[PDB]
Amino acid sequence: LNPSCKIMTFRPSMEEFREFNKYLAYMESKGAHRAGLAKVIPPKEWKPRQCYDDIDNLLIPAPIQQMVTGQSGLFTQYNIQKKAMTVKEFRQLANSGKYCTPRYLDYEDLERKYWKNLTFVAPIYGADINGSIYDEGVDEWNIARLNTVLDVVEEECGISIEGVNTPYLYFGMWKTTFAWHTEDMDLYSINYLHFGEPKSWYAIPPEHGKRLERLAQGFFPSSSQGCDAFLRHKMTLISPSVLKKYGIPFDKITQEAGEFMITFPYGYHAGFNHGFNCAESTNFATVRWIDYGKVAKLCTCRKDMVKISMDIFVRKFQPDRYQLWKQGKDIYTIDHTK
Ligand SMILES: CCc1c(C)nc2c(C#N)c[nH]n2c1=O
Ligand SMILES: [Cl-]
Ligand SMILES: [Cl-]
Ligand SMILES: [Cl-]
Ligand SMILES: [Cl-]
Ligand code: NI
Ligand SMILES: [Zn+2]
Repeated sequence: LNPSCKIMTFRPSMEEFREFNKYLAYMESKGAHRAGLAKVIPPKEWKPRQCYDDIDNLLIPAPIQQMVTGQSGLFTQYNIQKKAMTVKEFRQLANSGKYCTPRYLDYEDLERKYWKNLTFVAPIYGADINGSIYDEGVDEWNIARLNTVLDVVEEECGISIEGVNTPYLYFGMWKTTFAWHTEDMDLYSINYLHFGEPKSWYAIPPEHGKRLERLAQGFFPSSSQGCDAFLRHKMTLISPSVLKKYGIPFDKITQEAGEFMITFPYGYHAGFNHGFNCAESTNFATVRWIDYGKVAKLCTCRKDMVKISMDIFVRKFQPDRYQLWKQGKDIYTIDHTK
């Protein structure tokens, strides 16, 4: 039941690893979702790509320079768009003295340096690049074709998933940040770190996610006035020192190359890259997600934010609740421990 809500790490055998959907069910049966985030280390024999050398030639169309402002563990970011550059050029930039990882003793030391140096040199990243870099034919844990409930309603029912169930690439360098957020529509996500330096993650248990929202609303009241769901803008940073000071439960873990991270519905997460790296990610859903999607607090202020109609999911997977839901009478409190 994982009542401590701590981030679990799973080490499946190849036999266990072959079927992603069965293994995810197993992870939740052990309470992994209560932490908001879990790590899966594949068996050492498994490789999604035999050789990454040709990824050097991949063009990053719109590299982003991350501009962070603030102090005392509380920051907002904005983005400056740079001219396109290849992965090779990006790697050379990341490894240059201006941008490279500092010397550090251990991951805790590096974390301290991250939070102390956020407002000096602005790092650069590539994100939301369409595509997968798995080899063709890889049938296990293939982020481009996970066969979850999102794919069912798209293929069988003709429902638009708004591109959320397709793969994206992220190229990181030292100090590049992903700000606090849940996924679009409070979906799951899966993240594979193909190569390079690690990625550190913070996660808040879903059963405490409202506490993070209230804390952020108190510290960013202008942001909050402008959008009920302003954390979805992915521009808000809050250090673990601030979380500790206000008693918000959280956990932290570092993802190494070759490891998966799964985020769970309404699992707030944030983090940073240690150095040059490449990750691939997508969103997905299970039936347990549907009650989260029905209640997800959506971005008020900008018109093109991702919105998936929940009607098909209730109709097909919650038939006994469908008419009550459309009546506006399907009122409930989610039990995150279930
Ligand atoms: C800094 C690039 C980047 C972004 C924007 N988002 C994430 C992410 C999530 N969620 C996990 N890594 N990651 C990134 O590296
Ligand atoms: Cl240094
Ligand atoms: Cl630094
Ligand atoms: Cl929010
Ligand atoms: Cl994603
Ligand atoms: Ni995310
Ligand atoms: Zn908004």
